[PDB]
Amino acid sequence: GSSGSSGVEVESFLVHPGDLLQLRCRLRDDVQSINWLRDGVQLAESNRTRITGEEVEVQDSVPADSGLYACVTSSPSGSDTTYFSVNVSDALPSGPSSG
Repeated sequence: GSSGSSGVEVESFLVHPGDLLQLRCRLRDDVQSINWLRDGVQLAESNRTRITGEEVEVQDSVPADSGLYACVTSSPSGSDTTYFSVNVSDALPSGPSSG
């Protein structure tokens, strides 16, 4: 590994407990399949979470679902990978409600 800090693209994200966590996986023209991961583990869907293959959606996200998602596409020429740094927390720069 030669010197440098540029190896992969980690798409950063920010949400709160109750929002919709939507993600996207960069696919190719050769890609055949996709593998969703999270913190180094196979991702799963649920009443809230929804994996449409290359796009994930988690309704009413929470600070417990946050993490580093990684999508791996299986192609006859190799295998790409896309990371996504998510962060669910009530802490947001927007606060329309206050008194």
